[PDB]
Amino acid sequence: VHHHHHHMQSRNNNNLKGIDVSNWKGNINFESVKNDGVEVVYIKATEGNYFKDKYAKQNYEGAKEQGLSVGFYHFFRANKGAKDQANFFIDYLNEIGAVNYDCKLALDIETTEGVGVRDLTSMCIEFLEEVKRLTGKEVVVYTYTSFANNNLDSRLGNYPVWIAHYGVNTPGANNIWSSWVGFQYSENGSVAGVNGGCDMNEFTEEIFIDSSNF
Ligand SMILES: CC(=O)N[C@@H]1[C@@H](O)[C@H](O)[C@@H](CO)O[C@@H]1O
Ligand SMILES: CC(=O)N[C@@H]1[C@@H](O)[C@H](O)[C@@H](CO)O[C@H]1O
Repeated sequence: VHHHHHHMQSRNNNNLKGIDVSNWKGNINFESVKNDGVEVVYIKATEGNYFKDKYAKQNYEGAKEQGLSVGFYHFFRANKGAKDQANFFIDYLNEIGAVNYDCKLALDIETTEGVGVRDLTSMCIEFLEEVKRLTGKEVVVYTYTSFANNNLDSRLGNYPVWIAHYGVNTPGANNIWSSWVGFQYSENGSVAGVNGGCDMNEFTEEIFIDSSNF
């Protein structure tokens, strides 16, 4: 409970250096990524209830063999069942044998698919809770400032956020969150081992999984 106005933290060199990738990046040299000082790598696993990212397994194994902390994210499509997507997401992680990820499972919500604020937010909650039920692990929500302020409601504030807001040292005013565990500050980074623009992030220690229901 707030007793005064809270605000998003600014970047800090002591936070975890991270990146996030998907099939869009193709083959990645994680030894190079590691040598660049990167500490965390989020990997796209699934999208909707039908798409599997072909590079999820090689990215997971490639990053882990270099000692990088890893997490997975799911690109949400609100026109598909929430629990259905949660199961599709986790089923794929098990299919590729990714059973030692270090970071919270991420819900990438950035499109409405025509769904209203209350309903879209409820779908997100159902997804998050189903993922928690299935894995016994914790979750995090990825979205961008304007989306949080106009397309979702405060109930999602009960979950930590990995917020996207490029070109700034501090994420903008947010009606749902006043603190972040993740901050995607650039989509054009030059990272060794990664071809083309790379998503750049800062993560706090709270991005790590540190509990289980089992
Ligand atoms: C967590 C993250 O940055 N996901 C991005 C998503 O925002 C973007 O829309 C998509 C297509 O460019 O690529 C990645 O999935
Ligand atoms: C490199 C690695 O193995 N990842 C660990 C992660 O599992 C753990 O949750 C975190 C706690 O601070 O420390 C990281 O180094």
